[PDB]
Amino acid sequence: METILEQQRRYHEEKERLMDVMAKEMLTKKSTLRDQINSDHRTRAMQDRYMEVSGNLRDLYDDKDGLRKEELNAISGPNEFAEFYNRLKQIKEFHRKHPNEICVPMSVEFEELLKARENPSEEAQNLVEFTDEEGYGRYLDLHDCYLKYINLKASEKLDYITYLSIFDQLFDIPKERKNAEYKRYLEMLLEYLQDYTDRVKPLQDQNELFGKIQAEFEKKWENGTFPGWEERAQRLFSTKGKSLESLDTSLFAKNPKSKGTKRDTERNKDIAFLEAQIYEYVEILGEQRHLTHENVQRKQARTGEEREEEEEEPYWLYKLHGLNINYNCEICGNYTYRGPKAFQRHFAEWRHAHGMRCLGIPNTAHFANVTQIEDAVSLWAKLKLQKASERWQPDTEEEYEDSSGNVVNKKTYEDLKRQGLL
Amino acid sequence: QDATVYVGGLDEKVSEPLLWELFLQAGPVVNTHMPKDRVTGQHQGYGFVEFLSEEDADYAIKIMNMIKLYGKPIRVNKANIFIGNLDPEIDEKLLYDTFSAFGVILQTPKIMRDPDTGNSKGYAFINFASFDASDAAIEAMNGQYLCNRPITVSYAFKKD
Amino acid sequence: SAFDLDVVKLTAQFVARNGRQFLTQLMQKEQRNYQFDFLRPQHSLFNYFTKLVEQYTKILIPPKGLFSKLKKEAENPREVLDQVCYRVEWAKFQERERKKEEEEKEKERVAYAQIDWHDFVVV
Ligand SMILES: [Zn+2]
Repeated sequence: METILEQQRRYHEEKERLMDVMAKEMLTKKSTLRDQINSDHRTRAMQDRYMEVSGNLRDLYDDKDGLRKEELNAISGPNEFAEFYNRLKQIKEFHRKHPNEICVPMSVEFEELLKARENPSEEAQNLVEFTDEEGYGRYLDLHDCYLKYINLKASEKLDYITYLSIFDQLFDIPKERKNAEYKRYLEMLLEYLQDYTDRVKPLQDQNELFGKIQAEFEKKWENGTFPGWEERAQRLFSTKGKSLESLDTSLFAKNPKSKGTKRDTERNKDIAFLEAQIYEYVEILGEQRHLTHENVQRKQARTGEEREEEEEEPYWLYKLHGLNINYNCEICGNYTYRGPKAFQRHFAEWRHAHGMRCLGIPNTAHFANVTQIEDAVSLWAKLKLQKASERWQPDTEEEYEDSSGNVVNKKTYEDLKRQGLL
Repeated sequence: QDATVYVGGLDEKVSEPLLWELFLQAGPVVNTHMPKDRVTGQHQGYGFVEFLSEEDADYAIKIMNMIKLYGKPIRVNKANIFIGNLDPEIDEKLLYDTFSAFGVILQTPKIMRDPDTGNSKGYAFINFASFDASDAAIEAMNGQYLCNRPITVSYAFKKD
Repeated sequence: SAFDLDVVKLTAQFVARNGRQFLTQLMQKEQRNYQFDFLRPQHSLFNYFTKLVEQYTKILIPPKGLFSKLKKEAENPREVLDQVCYRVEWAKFQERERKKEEEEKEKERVAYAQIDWHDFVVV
């Protein structure tokens, strides 16, 4: 197999087709947010497929460095080419043209008029990744988080506006203790906010953003990211102040700070990372949180009907010529025909021939004035028997006397004679 | 329709038994049909020959194609620019290849057909890429010697 | 049409490894009693065979995957998005140039159909 010649060119053609499909998707205008989110998800899937194809093609270079000495040699050539042509010299009886060598990846990376989705992305749906209250990235669902916060706080003195004001803080004082059970709800709220940020922009590099967030949490947040003018340096895990930078560096490797506490850097590192991720998601998606707060205020200020509307978004010839007397035929869909002059003519017309073909019986003068099915099939059996009888069938009707005994056995049919003479 | 062959380009010398006698050497032509006009009461140049087998109709279409019968381009077939008095022996691909020498064609051309026979009406419509190809067709192709039929190219729509 | 496409792909793979324009693995095969009608430029398949030979020559580039590894197209979606935006801008510029050429052709057709063709002067 030509893995360096044919497979690399096929991977390059697939990458060029994916880039052309991405350019055609980016050049087309958008009219709705859900269709734009679906197009962005399809472009992200096509970019992931192109990255996988490039990673598969980039690993096919180990044998190429060994085969380049034999491929670039001018001493070789038409011997192996003539051997491959003799291998390609098989029977050409498969008379079938295949124009889908390059047209099939072009049609797989395209959409239809009824549904604007690609062929690998035909099973993708925007309702399986986002809820109806989010609006495909327009707002964020915070009713379940507010219910969980009200269940954890064990008090009914916190509304949605108070929860939105408590969630709007980034570096202020927290509402509850850092070593309490609110961190288990904050980690779930951060894991939901990370999925909401990854769903609001599928075309952005999530791995590079996660690596940048991890680098900012390790190199900056773990080394005093909030300087002061106890107020000079504050620790997120130990929740205590520091006199200077040397005292904080000496206390960073201390025994209560490493593992000798309940909020040290060994056990409470994941909660601090989740809090940093929640702060980064609140700083990156503050406009979506403000839009969700404005939508919640508009839903609270509205009435019941406004909220329902927001959630819903020659009579003599008649009897002289034969009319008023109707006849029906089962062979013709129980089609009821009018006066006899038309009824007698219908057997020759198209509809009756069609109805008769359904059973497989030809239209002849024998099957006239016959309107029922079973009568037709019985008369067809009769006519078949009659005609088949009255013909001359030489196969069963013939007297051969084979030369096996040559003076006996004249009861041989026309088939046993061939079997004896074979 | 498969066993019958539609003949186009018949003059006044050709008749209904004459086409059956001329098509008798190609195959067993069972019947001949000639639609008469309403204003003149004669044949419009297009007729049909219903044979017994489809192979005889295929041989008549492959043998009597673009023939000069009665001083007319008779041809048998399987039954903004305006071109008139065109020969029925040419197809859409043949007209596209003939129009490709003057200018570039935007798409595949279409030829008008009769509602009864459906082989050839007599006029066709073709669209060019620009007005220069239309002017070259009105200067050169409007009057060129086609296959035994003087065609006439004209503008379909023009604004004064 | 699979056998002819495979023969054209084999000819494009054997002709891309040549060290000269006429000293290839297909010019000597023509004198070796091997019928190959796709080598002549008069056939319509020669335009596809030339594109296949160009793709085989572009598959032998040093950034094509022979002695180097691509990092921008394989490990950066933002570079691919910028390349797609540049391709869309180039397609929009080509469409604008085609519209300008069509407008110039319409202006030339309007000027040619309005000039006086009766003022003839033979010098
Ligand atoms: Zn009936």
